[PDB]
Amino acid sequence: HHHSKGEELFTGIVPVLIELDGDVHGHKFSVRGEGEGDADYGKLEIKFICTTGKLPVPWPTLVTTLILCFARYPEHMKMNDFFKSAMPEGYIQERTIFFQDDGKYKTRGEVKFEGDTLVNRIELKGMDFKEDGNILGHKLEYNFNSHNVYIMPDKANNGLKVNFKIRHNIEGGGVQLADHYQTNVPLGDGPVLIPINHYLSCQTAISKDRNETRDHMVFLEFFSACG
Repeated sequence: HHHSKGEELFTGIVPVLIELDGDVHGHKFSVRGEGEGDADYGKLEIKFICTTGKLPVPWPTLVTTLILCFARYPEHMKMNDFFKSAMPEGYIQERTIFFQDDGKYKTRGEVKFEGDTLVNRIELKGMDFKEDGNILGHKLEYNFNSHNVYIMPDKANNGLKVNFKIRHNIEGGGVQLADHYQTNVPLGDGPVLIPINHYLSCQTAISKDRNETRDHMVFLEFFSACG
């Protein structure tokens, strides 16, 4: 490794802990995720549990909120890997996600090492949602399509501006758009890699655990940097 010290933290399998605090339309909920990341493979394997009971939104609408440091950057692209460069002190990731003809998520997380573990600690607020819309009415299929994530430098803030659209299939036919606006800024003082325009290619498989009695999501994701 020769472009950032933080890259060295991602050799082999890294434990992952995700803690999400949410509040949408008067419904408070918590999600806890535990799993492993293999950045050399761009692979995540996580199981998520709603620790507060029933999730009051569809699991697919939380995927993007619930760690881009696990992307596979090919050698010729590794100079562009902001996410690993910020480690171990990590980065703030902030989004507004606009659901077309419905409400928005406002999210803010810290992604950083806590000892051996890569942690995403994140808050979500859901504003202006329709009680009978596709989100609060649970009208979205239990799946997640392939998407590209568009990364741009933000030299002014020593970080990133990121944008992409998620297409959520509606039960019975139709697509619900979720427009993602994102920023990343470092938490620490160390040097970071400010990239050129590039994108991540993201494949996701969500499933259920036969044995699990809690509201939950089994999660498999592969993502790669392309330029």
